[PDB]
This record gives sequence, structure tokens and C-alpha cells, in this order.
Amino acid sequence: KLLEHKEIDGRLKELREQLKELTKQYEKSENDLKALQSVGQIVGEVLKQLTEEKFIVKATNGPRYVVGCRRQLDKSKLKPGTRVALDMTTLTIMRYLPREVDPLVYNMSHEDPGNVSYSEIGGLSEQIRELREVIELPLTNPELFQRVGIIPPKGCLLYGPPGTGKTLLARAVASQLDCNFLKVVSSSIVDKYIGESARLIREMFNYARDHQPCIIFMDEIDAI
Amino acid sequence: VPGFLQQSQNSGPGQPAVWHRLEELYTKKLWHQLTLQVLDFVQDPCFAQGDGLIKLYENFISEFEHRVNPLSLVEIILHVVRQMTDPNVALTFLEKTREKVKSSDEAVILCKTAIGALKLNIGDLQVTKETIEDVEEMLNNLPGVTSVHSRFYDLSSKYYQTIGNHASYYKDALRFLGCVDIKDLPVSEQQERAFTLGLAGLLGEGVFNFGELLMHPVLESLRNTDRQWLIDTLYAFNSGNVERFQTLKTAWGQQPDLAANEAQLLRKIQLLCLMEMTFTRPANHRQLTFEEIAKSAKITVNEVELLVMKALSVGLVKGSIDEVDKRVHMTWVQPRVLDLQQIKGMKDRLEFWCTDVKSMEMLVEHQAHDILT
Amino acid sequence: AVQKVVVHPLVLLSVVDHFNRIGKVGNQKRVVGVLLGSWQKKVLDVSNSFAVPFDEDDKDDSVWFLDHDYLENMYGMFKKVNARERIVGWYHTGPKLHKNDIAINELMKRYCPNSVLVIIDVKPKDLGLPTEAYISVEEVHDDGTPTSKTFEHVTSEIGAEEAEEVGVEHLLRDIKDTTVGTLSQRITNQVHGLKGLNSKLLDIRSYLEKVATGKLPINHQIIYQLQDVFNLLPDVSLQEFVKAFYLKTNDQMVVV
Amino acid sequence: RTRLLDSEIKIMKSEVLRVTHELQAMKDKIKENSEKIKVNKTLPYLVSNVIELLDVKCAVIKTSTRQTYFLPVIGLVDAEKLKP
Amino acid sequence: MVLESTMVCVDNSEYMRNGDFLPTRLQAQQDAVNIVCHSKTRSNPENNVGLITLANDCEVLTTLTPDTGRILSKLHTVQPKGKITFCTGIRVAHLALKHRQGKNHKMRIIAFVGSPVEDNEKDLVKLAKRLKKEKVNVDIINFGEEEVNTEKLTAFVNTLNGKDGTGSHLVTVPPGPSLADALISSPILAG
Amino acid sequence: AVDTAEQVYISSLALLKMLKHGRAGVPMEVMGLMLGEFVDDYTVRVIDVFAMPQSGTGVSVEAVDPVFQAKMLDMLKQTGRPEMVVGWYHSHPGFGCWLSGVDINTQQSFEALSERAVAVVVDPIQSVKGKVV
Ligand SMILES: Nc1ncnc2c1ncn2[C@@H]1O[C@H](COP(=O)(O)OP(=O)(O)OP(=O)(O)O)[C@@H](O)[C@H]1O
Ligand SMILES: [Zn+2]
Repeated sequence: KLLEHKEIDGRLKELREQLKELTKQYEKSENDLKALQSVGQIVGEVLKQLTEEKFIVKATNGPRYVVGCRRQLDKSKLKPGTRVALDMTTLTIMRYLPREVDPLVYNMSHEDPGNVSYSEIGGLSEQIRELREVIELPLTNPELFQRVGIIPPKGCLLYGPPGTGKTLLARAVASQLDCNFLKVVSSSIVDKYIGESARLIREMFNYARDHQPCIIFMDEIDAI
Repeated sequence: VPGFLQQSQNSGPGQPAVWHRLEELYTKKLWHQLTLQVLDFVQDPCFAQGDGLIKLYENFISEFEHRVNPLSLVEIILHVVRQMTDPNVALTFLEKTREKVKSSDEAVILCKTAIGALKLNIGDLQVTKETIEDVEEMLNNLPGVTSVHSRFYDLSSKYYQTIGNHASYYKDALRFLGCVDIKDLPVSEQQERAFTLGLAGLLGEGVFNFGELLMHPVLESLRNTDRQWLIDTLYAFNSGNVERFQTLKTAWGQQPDLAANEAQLLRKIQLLCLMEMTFTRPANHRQLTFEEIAKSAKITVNEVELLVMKALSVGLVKGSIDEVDKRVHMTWVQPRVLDLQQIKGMKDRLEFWCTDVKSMEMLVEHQAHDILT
Repeated sequence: AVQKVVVHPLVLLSVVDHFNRIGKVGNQKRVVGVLLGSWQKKVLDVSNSFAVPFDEDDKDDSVWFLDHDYLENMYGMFKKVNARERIVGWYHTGPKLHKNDIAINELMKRYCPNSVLVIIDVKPKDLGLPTEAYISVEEVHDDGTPTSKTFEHVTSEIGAEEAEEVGVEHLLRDIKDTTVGTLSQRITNQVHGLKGLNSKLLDIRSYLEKVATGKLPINHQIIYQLQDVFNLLPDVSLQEFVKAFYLKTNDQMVVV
Repeated sequence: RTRLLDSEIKIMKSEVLRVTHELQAMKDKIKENSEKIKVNKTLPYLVSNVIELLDVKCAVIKTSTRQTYFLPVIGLVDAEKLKP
Repeated sequence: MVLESTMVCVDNSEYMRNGDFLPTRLQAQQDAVNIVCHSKTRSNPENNVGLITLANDCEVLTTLTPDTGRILSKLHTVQPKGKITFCTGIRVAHLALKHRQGKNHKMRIIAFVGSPVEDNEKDLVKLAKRLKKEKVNVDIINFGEEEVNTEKLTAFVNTLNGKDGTGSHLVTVPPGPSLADALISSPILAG
Repeated sequence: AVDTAEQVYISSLALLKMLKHGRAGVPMEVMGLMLGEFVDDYTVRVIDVFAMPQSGTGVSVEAVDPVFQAKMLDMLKQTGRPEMVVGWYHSHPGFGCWLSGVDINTQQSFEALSERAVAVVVDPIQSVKGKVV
């Protein structure tokens, strides 16, 4: 015997394993096979709205156009300035989209390594606690600075001799608050181009306007 | 083993002609004329004394047949619980035939209608919520067997008996009335089912037009054999909110269970005016008086307000409460059953509309005929 | 389930050319071919379809044949060349249905759980739009018969596409653009007064069919109910519209 | 066993299931391989840069011609392989 | 090899589930499909084999196709249950063979009947002289149980043929315990 | 040899499958085959523009799969009629639709296949009712 049930379980196990694995691989190549006919679209940006059907956009690569929405694009979402998608050929607006990121911002956004906090530094607790007073108090409790009714400070300039831990102070805050440390090294900004670094400044200030508790840092200003 | 029918071959007059044949049925290993023989054991006119004997042998038929449908096994375990008269051994057998049977012909719902069919002794509150609802949860494939829909009336109507949702006797009545098609059970019990169908349909007041579908055959054959006024006072709840002989004749004949719903039957005649005043009357008259609402409604002047506002709580009408003269303005209403004279007079004013708009249409086209080119 | 359809006339010509494929040979009953379709929303679309050989003998209306191998091979071709397309149902050219059509429908609902048919007419003169949609579902019955499986008239329309009439309106050559202001209104007057109220007279002919006949499903469910939606206006003699002539004067006011 | 002989009928039945395994596996396999022969043999490949990967599984492309293109459909890669 | 077309008419009625025949009646009719499908493998592969039934429906799952390993996969979950109507089984088998690919194929059809059919001898003589006017030879193997000696299908055998066209061979059912290969051992000898 | 004035009859489902085919593959040139009937010398009809499978690497003569010729044309034989091909279609969406070098590369193959082998050129973005592209 009665080993035919064992041989039937062996051939059924290998056959069902080959069917599930290789046919499921034909399902992954079936979905990946279905996505072959798709064509990428155009990144455009709405300059303004002309009429109910006419729309003034300018794509990033060059000239200006007026087209219409598709059917259900929800034209009230088209505020002047939004990033939308255009057809390659019809060139009409395909889909209202969220904003661009310029991942040079991301290369200083997600590249904050781990660090020991402000206990590792010492002897400059005036700068430590004072920086806590100027930064952490208006972001946590603005109403102490609003009960008096006077504007809190915004910008701070670390200076002194070389190697007084001016880097590792902001690094220890970057292991203390851990919110949105946009640490600009401020020497790899310019590459060759004309208003490219300017456009990076606009993107940093708009993204900085967006994620409301942003922390701007800029090392080595003297190059720029 | 044939020795079980050597001792159980005697069950009635002329009996072993199917037992000496039966020992050719299963000994010659055919099992579907033995499915007809399980149908014969369901059929057997006796005290049904051998079913508690045969039940282990039918368990054996389920063992070394292992293909037949357990519909007839439920139909024989109702006989076995009729012979043994205790549900718990067929609850062990019921859970047994629920855990060992996964047969392709709707084994799960015959098991849930086995819980519904054997539910009558285990109490009908702890369990009617879970598995009676699980019958139509498991009826997701195909509600067209009509055995599970008739039994589904049976368990859903025991759920009507243990009182919950009186107004579910209309849809529950659409499950018996929507299960049975030809009479297939005695008329001299059916007319009592139409008797309590009108009574419990009068208890369930959510649809309030209970003479709605009464060109239905396996109730109307009972409408012509029951007391004839009960249908007529359901027609005094369907058409005419008058004849105190009728809407009081349901107090003359039907003594109990009237005062519990009596003000709401006053409410139902006080919406029966609301179909009368614009359905039957010429057009709307644009403004309908407290004498019409109150006189048809057999109520005072100072209840037509609560009548029409309560009608706006129902939502059958959207009428404006014109009571600067106590004379109510009309809007759209939900209609009532189209009678044949309503068909014919509807053809009169409807054909009147048809050939007037068409005739005057052709006249306007005749005036505009010269400007085409 | 279905909201409505979107049907281009291209697939209707894909019915017409196969009607030319069968009009030269012995036409037994009619055409039954595949209706491919683009189903995205509860609305429908059809850009293409194809046909398949079919005969039927009218003795039990159950001996009838398609080729599912041909259907899935050419469906493999068309699915291969277009990943958007899938089957959505079938069609028939004889404008009246019959009893076998539920066996056609339910026999091809195994591929997709809906299989909508299309009535067309190769010689239409009386209908409005040719296209028609059903769905084979149940309202059980009021009496609850054993599965009264019923076609349901889902509403239907001619679909449209940008740059599909590049052939069409160049072909026909007869179009008078913007006849607003001249006689289009009275074309619609003759055809809606006459061709609306004659349909009203066939509905009152069906009312006489309920008088002398019509006990089948006398239909006291939808007829007086949506006819009470019609009876929002009981326009009897004396006309009762005193609250509509200052309304009419307000309507005539600004235009005059 | 009789259950052993019916189990041998289940062994030939599982052999038919192996024939369906090679059929549905190798058939749709080699077909979709041929579609990858069509798509993936387009050997001039404009390399580009990932700007963002939106999730509405979508990505925005900056070509080496310094231009922008949107795609809602990523392609023959994984989102884990796509860092900014 | 030889050009023909054979439409296997399996029985899927609720009598074909028991074990009076060798182990399973599904196995009896199934092994009958095995020997006729391997028999058409031994015949011309230009010929085509398609499945049809008589009970509860006239089921075309496979086209009348020269492939048969697909039908070998269609041996599974046949579920014999329903009400026999073989009289439409002749006509559905015939227009099933009137949507063929070539007329050089002859028309010799087998049939698998295993339940009492409500067939009139007038009905099978309309179908039988219909097949006189349609040039089809049908060799029926009775399964299941309808008669210990099948009579109406004997009348279909007699009324199908005369003097030239005796391609009506009727293996009447031995409805008691008989083998899965002893019933089909006679048509593989002579159809 | 002496040569008579020719003529191309249409069935206009040709034009519908060109607008729908070139509309479907609108950012790309397509290649296909045109079916019809060789009626005589001075006329020839197109009765079927039918779908032809995509090339991804190169729109060329290798876009004609011969097993799609046997399977496609044979399943047209078991469609209502086995009619004869009358040529071949393609598209040029990217420009004003003139004869690419592919067309002269496969024209000798197409007239090795057929008598006439008449081109079909189109830009699918031209008009909505007007142009005869
Ligand atoms: N107060 C301190 N506590 C702990 N570690 C310190 C301290 N000061 C300096 N260090 C260590 O010595 C390193 C030198 O500091 P670093 O030079 O990065 O600061 P800085 O801002 O770069 O000064 P500068 O840029 O002017 O040369 C720090 O990165 C840290 O590892
Ligand atoms: Zn080209």
C-alpha cells in the first residue's frame, strides 16, 4: 503493498509545488507582463486657470500650453501652481498630482546618522541650555512667548575657534529632538548651472514651509 | 448485513416484498434505488418503529456508500427523533453529521436547517440569532433550493414566534408565501395558515397595505374558504377606511389582539384616507378639507394635524399643511393596488391625455407646417 | 450591478460585417457572437468584439453551439495585442429574444460573472437607439418560484470617442450643422408627440392585454407605482392649474 | 488494497496535475518570456534619475536630457530597489 | 488510419455514483473514456473527440478537438447527478458534429446511457431515420441501470440501419456486478 | 505593356480599426496587415483591417508572426469567410506620415507576398471628422 498512497503523495507534492511555484511565477510575470504596455506621462505645472475649460500650464522642460481636464479631474483642486500630469500626445491634463521633492533635500533629510545626545559634550552647558531656551521652548510652548507678546528668535550663529564642537552640538540636538533636521553642508550646492542652486533654495524654503517643525542647519557658510 | 433485515423485514402488511428486494439493492450494490428506499422509509405509513432500528444501518449506508446526500438523512433523523422523542441524541448525531459530512449538495445549510429544525426544544432565543441568520449567511451561493427557503421560513417564523420584529411577518410572509408555490400540503390546514397569516400580518404593521398581493393563489383559495369578512376588512384596511361594520367586524370575530394595535389601525385607516383623497377622487381638488380627512378618518377636526404631520413622519406624502382654512394641499403619494375599474377609468383619463396631447400636438404641427421648407 | 453602457458604433459594424458573413450563406436563425468589453466602473464600455460560428434547431431550443476554443484563442490574440480588453457578453441580430438566450447567457457567464447581451437590428426603422442591455438576475418572485432567473433591462446608450467619427461624418456627407432655429424642433415635435404617444397607445394596448388577457404577471408591482410617478399630474377636466398661469405669465414675461 | 489501487489512480491523476503544472507553468511562462523579449531587448536604454516615488507605487523621472516624466506604473523593478 | 468523429456521451445522472459496477460507476465510465480516448490516440489524430452528456444539461466543456489530455483532466469532478434526457443527446451530438472542420471525417458516435430515459420509440425513430438522412453510425454502450435488456435503444439500433449501414452495435448493460473492462472489451473488438 | 487606372475600395471598418488601432497605440508607430479581396486590375477592396501583435524592439518585417498568420488567418477561415489579404498597414504618429525606411525595407517582401502590396500610412492625431489621413 500500500505504498501507492505514498508515491501519490510524493508526485502530488512535487507536482503541486511545481504548479504553485512555477505557475505563481507565471502570475508574477503575468502582472509584470500586463504592465508592459503602459507609457509614462508628462510632469507639468499649472501656471493659472484661464477659463472653465482652458488651463494655462508650463512644463518644466520648456514652453507654455493651454489644455483642458479629462472628465473628473476635480477642477477646484487646480490651484495655480500645482504639479499635474499631462498626456504625452494629447497633452491635456491627466491627473492632479502632489508636489515634487528634489531629492537633494532627501540626501540631507534621511542621512542623519545615530548619535549620543548632549550628555556626551560638556563644559558648554550655557550654550546647551541656552540653545534649548531659544529652540525647544518656542516650538513646544509658544504661549510663554505669546503671554508676553513678543516674537521669539529664529536664527542662531555658532562661532568660535575650530573644533569647539559647533558641529557636534547640532548633532546632539540631531540626537535630541529628532524631528526634521535639514542639515545643509552648503558646499555641494553649486554644480555648474545658473539658477539651479537658487531653485534648490526655493525648494528648501517651500519644503521647510511645508513640514512646519523644520530645523534648518547650514555648515560652513564662508564658501557660499 | 442481511441478518438485520432478516429480523427487521417485518414492518407492515405485504412488507418483505421490498426487503427481499432490498437485499438485492445493497447486496447488488446499487444505492440510488436505496436512496428511493430511504425515501420509502420516510414514506412508511406506520408508527415508524424501525427507524430507530435502521439508524445504525443508515449510518452504515453513509459509511460504505459514502456518496449519497444527507438530505434524506435529515429527513430520516426527524423520523428517528419522532420515534425516540428526544432531540439530544440527534444533537450528538446532528453535530456528528455536521462534522463528518462535507457533501457537495448543500451539506452546511441542511445542517443549519437541522439546527433550525431541531431548534424547537433547545430554546429559541440563545441560538436564533446566530445560526438562523447563518442560514442566509451560508445561502450566499444560490437561494433557489426552496426546501431551505421553506425550512428557512420555518426557523425564521419560529423566530417570529419568539417575538422579534412583528413587521417581519410581511417579509417572513414573503418567505412562506415566497416559498410555497403549489399547495403540496392540506388546504384544511392552509386556510388556517391564511387565517393566522392575516392575523399576524395585521400584527406586523410596517407595510400597512396588507391587501397588497392578494391575487396570490395559495392564499386566495383560502380566502374563498375561510370566513369571508376577514379578507373584506383587510380590504377595509386596503381600500375603504369606512364600514365600521368591517373594521369593527374585526372586533366582532377577532376578539383578542385588537386593542394592542387599535390606535395604529386607526392610523392605518387614517392613511387609507390619504390614498382615497387623491387616488380615487378627481385630480386632487388642490385643497382637501378637514371634513374629508376627518370624516373619512372618522376622527375629529383637531387630529388631522397630527395625522398629516405623522404622515410626513411616515414619508408617504410630502404635502404642505394648508390649515389656514384647515383644507390640506396635496403632493405625491405612494399608490395602492390597481383595481380593474382603476385600469379602465385609468384608460379613460389616460387615453384622454394621450389623444389630447397627440391631437393638439398634430394641430400645433399643422400650424407650424408651413414654415419648414 | 451595471449602471449603463458605452458602446461605440465600431463594434456595431463588427456585428454588421459578420451579418454580411452570414447573409450570403444559409441563415438559420440569427447571429450570436462574442461581445468583448471594457468594464471599468459600474458603467460599461465596448471598443471591440468578434464573432463565432453558431446554429440552433428549434425543437427544444437547447441544441446550439459556439466554439469556446476559438473564443479563447482569438481572445488570447486580442488580449495579447490589447491588455485593456476582456469579454463582457454576447449579442444577437434578431431583435426579439427567445427562451434559449438564458442558456447562451448563463453558459457564458462562467468566464466573467456578467454576460450582457445586445439586441440590434440590421434593418432598423422604428427603434430609437439599437443597443440594449440586460442582466440575468433574480427578484425570486413574490410567490418565490424556483429561481425565476430574469433578464433585466439595464439602460443603454451609444458610446462616443474622440476622433472616431473621422470616417463617419466625412462618409455620410448629409449632415446639416446647427439646425437650431429651423425645423429640428418640429422634427422632434412629430417624433415625440406621435412616436411618444403611440408608445403610450401600445402601453394602453397592453392595458387592454391586461383586460382580456395579461393574468400571467398582471404586474401590480411597478405599473401603477411608476404610473403614479406619472400620476404626479392628474390632468383631468377643469384642468385645476389656477396656480400655474401666473407661473405661465412669469415664464412668458422675460422671453417676450 | 482497493484504497491503494485508487491511490494509484490518484497517482496518475497527480501526473495529470503535473501535466497541468508544466502546461500552465511553461506555457504562460514562455509567453511572458517572449513579451519580455519584446520589451527588454530594446537595448538603447536612456538612463535617468528617480526624483520621487509617490504612493497613490508611482515614480517621477529626470532624464539625462534634463527633462521630466511622470509614471504611475513603475515597471520591471521593485520599490525597495528605488531610493531617491 | 481512418477519418471519423466520435462524440463521447457520458452519463452524469444520479444513478452513476454507486459501486455495482467495478468499484465506482464513475470509474467504469471514466475508464471507458480512457479506452476510447487512447483508442482514438491509436486511431487517426486528425480525428476529434469532444465530451457531451445527457443528464441535467447537454454539456460542452471541451470542443470536439483532436486533443484529449485536456479531457483526461476533464475526467475529474464529473459529479454524476441529474435527470436523463438522451433524446436531445442525439441531436446535440449531431449538430455538435455539424460544426466540424472537415467532411472527410465519417460520423461514428458512441453513447453512455445508464438511467431510465423518457424516450419514445417515435422519438428515436424520428432521430433514427433522421440519422438515415444524416449518415451517422452510432454504437451505444449501456451503463448503469435502465433495463436488464435495453429495448428502446435496440429499436434505435434497428431503426438506424438497414441493409448497408449496420454501424449500430448495442452493448446492453449487465447492470449487476460486471467489470470495467468486460463491457468495453466488446466494442474494442468490434465497435 | 499597358496599365489601367487603379482604385482602392474601402469598407470603412478599415478606417475604424486604423483610428482605433493607432488611437490605442498613439505614442508609437504600429505595423500591421491589411485583408480584403483582389477583385480585378483597376480596383481592389479592403474589407478587413485586423489586429497585428506588437513589436517592442523594432517595427519591421519581423512584426509578422507566421504562427499568427496561420492561427490568425485560419481562425478567419473559421470566421465567416477566408478572404485574401490585399496589403498591410502601419502608422506614423510622430510626423506628417511619409514612407519610412522600414517601408522600403519590407516593400519587396510584401510584393513578393502580394501583387500590389499597397502601403497604409496614418497620423492618428489629425482630426475628429475631417481629414483623410
Ligand atoms: N565639547 C565637545 N565635547 C565632545 N566632543 C567634542 C567637543 N568639541 C569637539 N569634540 C569632538 O571633536 C570634533 C571636532 O569638532 P568639529 O570640528 O566637528 O566642530 P566644528 O564645528 O567642525 O568646528 P570647526 O568647523 O570650526 O573645525 C567633534 O566632531 C567631536 O568629535
Ligand atoms: Zn514606418
